[PDB]
Amino acid sequence: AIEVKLANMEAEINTLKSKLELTNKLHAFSMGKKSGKKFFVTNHERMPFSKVKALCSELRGTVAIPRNAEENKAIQEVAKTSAFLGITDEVTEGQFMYVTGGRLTYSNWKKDEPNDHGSGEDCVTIVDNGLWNDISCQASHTAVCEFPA
Amino acid sequence: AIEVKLANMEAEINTLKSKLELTNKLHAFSMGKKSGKKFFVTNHERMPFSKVKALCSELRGTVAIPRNAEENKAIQEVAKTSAFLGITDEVTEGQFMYVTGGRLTYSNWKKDEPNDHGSGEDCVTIVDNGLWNDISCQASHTAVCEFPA
Amino acid sequence: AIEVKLANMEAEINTLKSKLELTNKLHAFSMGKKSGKKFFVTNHERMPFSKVKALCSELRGTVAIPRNAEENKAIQEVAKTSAFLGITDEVTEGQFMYVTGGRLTYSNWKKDEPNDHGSGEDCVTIVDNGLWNDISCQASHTAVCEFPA
Ligand SMILES: CO[C@H]1O[C@H](CO)[C@@H](O)[C@H](O)[C@@H]1O
Ligand SMILES: CO[C@H]1O[C@H](CO)[C@@H](O)[C@H](O)[C@@H]1O
Ligand SMILES: CO[C@H]1O[C@H](CO)[C@@H](O)[C@H](O)[C@@H]1O
Ligand SMILES: [Ca+2]
Ligand SMILES: [Ca+2]
Ligand SMILES: [Ca+2]
Ligand SMILES: [Ca+2]
Ligand SMILES: [Ca+2]
Ligand SMILES: [Ca+2]
Ligand SMILES: [Ca+2]
Ligand SMILES: [Ca+2]
Ligand SMILES: [Ca+2]
Ligand SMILES: [Ca+2]
Ligand SMILES: [Cl-]
Ligand SMILES: [Cl-]
Ligand SMILES: [Cl-]
Repeated sequence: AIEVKLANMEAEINTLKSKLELTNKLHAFSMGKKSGKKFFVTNHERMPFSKVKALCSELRGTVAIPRNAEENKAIQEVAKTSAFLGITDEVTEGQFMYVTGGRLTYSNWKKDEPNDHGSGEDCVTIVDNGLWNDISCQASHTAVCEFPA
Repeated sequence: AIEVKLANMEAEINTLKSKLELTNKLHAFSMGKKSGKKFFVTNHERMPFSKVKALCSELRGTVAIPRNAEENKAIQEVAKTSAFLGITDEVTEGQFMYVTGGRLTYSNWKKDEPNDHGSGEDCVTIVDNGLWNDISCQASHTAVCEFPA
Repeated sequence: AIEVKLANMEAEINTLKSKLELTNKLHAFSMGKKSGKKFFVTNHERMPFSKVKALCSELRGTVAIPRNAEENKAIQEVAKTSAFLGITDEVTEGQFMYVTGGRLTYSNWKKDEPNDHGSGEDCVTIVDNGLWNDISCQASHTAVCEFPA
């Protein structure tokens, strides 16, 4: 019994792992995930940057980061409104970095942005035009998470 | 060996349980669930109240119940059309109670409602503009389920 | 006690099987599955027929097949654009068969179709008004999968 039941449960476990992978694939498909493309998702809720980060972290994803013009448009279409991007200059003013680490490679700043306006702006939002504007991390904008291709 | 294999499998099971909970979270998020708010969802199918209760129960949820104006609006946006709410006055006429227990607190009745029209109306539907109208439990309306915050 | 841990493991696994089944039911419900009806899903991606077949098969479904007018309307709403159906006359020119086996019965051909136009057309797309047109399997149309009732 013992060894047999143990061997059976290993098979039951592997079977459940396969089924759950399948469920995840179907869910990504249903949410618009395109072959070989990373995918962005939103619950359409607007909140402070720190809350977006914590929320995407729970889902094992990251705050949406467009690495090129295609991903930038993709994020725009998903959000439908202003949304925080996974980019800030919180560590060194004027120097924007990805929350996943590293200096910017692609950017689509609105004219004369980023400007750290008034009391200060260390976060970034993609606006209803695809362009970027640095804004207060305390302001509430749409939460858009990103998952791997 | 045996004790080690069993321990390693108990660890795989724990990881799998966490992954499934993550799948449930991502799904709810993708379907619009707001932080600290109940999750309302519909398949857009109209059916009698008895069936809506059976369906939500099978999904381990319950028929949608608006506890306040905010939830009422959230349910309205999800339903899109007339939908049953988890409220009835089957016990004492005029005394509406939640299907999960307790007396009705918040309400958003339409002018001249509830009227227990004709042979009687002991169920409730959220209709145009989010107002409420009591209706026969045998009539078919949209099935909207709620899941905890 | 080895046997006590094994019995708990069995209970943990069964609880997980039940919870995954509920997650799948809730997802299908959230995607619009009507009671006792098969349901359709699309990621809105356009690709050649062989890829759509591969994708749906990997998700344990099949390329969508309208068996009647209701299902045809349901597929049309989901697709929003031209989409391949699980119907072809690849095996014997002129005789359309379901990819899962059997001769085509219900059909919704546009006037003057199917016509195996030019070098040939062995696949089928649901297009404008939900009518059908036979087209080259190499063309790229929206991927729509169907899952059992
Ligand atoms: C007044 O502040 C706002 O407008 C300026 C430009 O006018 C932006 O730079 C800033 O981030 C705010 O959105
Ligand atoms: C005729 O019955 C219907 O219309 C009245 C108001 O006109 C409602 O109160 C009732 O529930 C039914 O919807
Ligand atoms: C030119 O070919 C296109 O148009 C004809 C009818 O005009 C269809 O039958 C065919 O599949 C193509 O869509
Ligand atoms: Ca600063
Ligand atoms: Ca700054
Ligand atoms: Ca700015
Ligand atoms: Ca009554
Ligand atoms: Ca009544
Ligand atoms: Ca009434
Ligand atoms: Ca042929
Ligand atoms: Ca011809
Ligand atoms: Ca043909
Ligand atoms: Ca044709
Ligand atoms: Cl800031
Ligand atoms: Cl009634
Ligand atoms: Cl062909």
